[PDB]
Amino acid sequence: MGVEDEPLLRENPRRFVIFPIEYHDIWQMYKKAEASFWTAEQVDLSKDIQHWESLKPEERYFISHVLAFFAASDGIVNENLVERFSQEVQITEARCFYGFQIAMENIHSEMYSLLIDTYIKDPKEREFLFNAIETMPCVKKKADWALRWIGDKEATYGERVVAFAAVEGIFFSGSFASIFWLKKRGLMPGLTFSNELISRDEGLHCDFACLMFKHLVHKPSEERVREIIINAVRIEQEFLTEALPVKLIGMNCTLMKQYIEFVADRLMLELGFSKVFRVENPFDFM
Amino acid sequence: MGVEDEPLLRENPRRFVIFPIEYHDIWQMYKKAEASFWTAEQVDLSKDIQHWESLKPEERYFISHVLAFFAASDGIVNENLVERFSQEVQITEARCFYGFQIAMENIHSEMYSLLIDTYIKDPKEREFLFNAIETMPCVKKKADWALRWIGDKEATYGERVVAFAAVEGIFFSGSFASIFWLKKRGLMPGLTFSNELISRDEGLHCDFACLMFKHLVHKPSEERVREIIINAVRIEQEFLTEALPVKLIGMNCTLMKQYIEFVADRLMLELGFSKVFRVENPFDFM
Ligand SMILES: [Fe+3]
Ligand SMILES: [Fe+3]
Ligand SMILES: [Mg+2]
Ligand SMILES: [Mg+2]
Repeated sequence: MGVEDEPLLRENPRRFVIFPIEYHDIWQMYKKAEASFWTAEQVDLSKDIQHWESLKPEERYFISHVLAFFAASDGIVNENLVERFSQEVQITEARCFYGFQIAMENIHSEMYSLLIDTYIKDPKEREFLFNAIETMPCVKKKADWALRWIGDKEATYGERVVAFAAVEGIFFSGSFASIFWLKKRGLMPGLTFSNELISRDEGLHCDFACLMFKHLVHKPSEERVREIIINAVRIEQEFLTEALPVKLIGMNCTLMKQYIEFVADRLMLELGFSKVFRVENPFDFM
Repeated sequence: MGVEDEPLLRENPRRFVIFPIEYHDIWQMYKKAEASFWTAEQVDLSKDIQHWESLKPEERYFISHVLAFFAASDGIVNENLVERFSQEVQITEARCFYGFQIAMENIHSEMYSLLIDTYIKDPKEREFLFNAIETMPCVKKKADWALRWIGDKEATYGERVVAFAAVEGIFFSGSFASIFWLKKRGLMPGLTFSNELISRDEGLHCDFACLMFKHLVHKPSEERVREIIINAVRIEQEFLTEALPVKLIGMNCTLMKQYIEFVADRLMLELGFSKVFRVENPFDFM
């Protein structure tokens, strides 16, 4: 207590023995992840350049910045997995999932950097984008938020898994929606296809967070989860309307705000709680 | 002094930023690991049972004990990567390699456990084999040796990388050769095919170890490495001639002893050192 009372977190002397499977729900999530393995090299980028050059300058600006934000945020997610989640969780089934998630984050990061390298030849612009955590004010709020949760020496796994579900599910939702908006406009097949793989993968990662949360005996209160989630929505809404505005690609900022709230509601429910915002999904393409 | 002198181990604020790649040799090994991804589901075991039943009882004893040894050892390798190597190495390229190695070790353990479950239906025998670390004296020597290197608070990364190259390269070499002997004999295509995949991967994991060792500034002495490698050799030789004799599957115990020495020599050369034993490879099928 609290930890020796937690089956996910307590001493498992069989942690590195794989069989037999005890947690079938957790294990099938791992098999799902494993069965959808893909590499950056599988994405065909050979038709993207022509589409990229035809875009308006501010569209290229928005897209390059979303790419830089994704590439940077993956490393933070990865950091948390490597230093915290994969270490503290003791059941084999989740250890397998988290090990495969780490591998997939590296692939996601590579994919985003390949996209950057393909669209942007200027080495100074590349470096600017690769070092977005330092060079880009817009990503700072999100990046710092996620990083606080890694160094938080007091917050429970229950709270931290919620926080990273908000990272992978809320902090990414506006940017995913943006790339899907571009698909509606028939632009950049490489970008839009890779976007389908990564958002699927990220959805699975949030699904897994909720599954872990469910197996906790001592969950944080609804009030506590509410304040993490709302806080995250606010940061995301600001990111998308002020810091890096979605009108740069022709999107309605007001509907985007509503969508972030739809997303957070779906996550709240998946976590076994009640909706916070009670709004519908404005986007038919999501 | 002590470690801010080591490019592989010193502070890297770009640790979780993927691009640009700067250690191209290290990165190419990761791309090689990634390109050879496979899963247990790809290996067809349906044509092995008839061969399995045709064997002498001491052959089934041998194989199931080899399988149990491999499953147990994988989790120790895995533990080391999760708790030590993937944490302490700071270059992005190696962290990507090690992260992918962890995922592959989990696929290795699953493969071995699936082989056990497929060949052995008796629930009590399965549990005896899965708990090989506690239940099987033949594996104790190897398990404790490897485990000591994880617990060793004072040995350098340079020593430990060698120690785990000995684990994946020497402790596994006799068993891999055993399965290749079964291939020569035309027995159990599922086992022998999975064995091709896994020994290849383990070979790569050893190559990677030598690559990291090479990139160290403060290497251990040739004398000190000889000591680790010679020790590993004798443990493996005892394993295969006394604890679980390869005679049980028709192999010559003296030629096997020689094979281990040849493997160790190859590793010593790969580490930038001199041969120790100067013996030829007795096995034409290796
Ligand atoms: Fe993710
Ligand atoms: Fe290995
Ligand atoms: Mg277990
Ligand atoms: Mg880096």
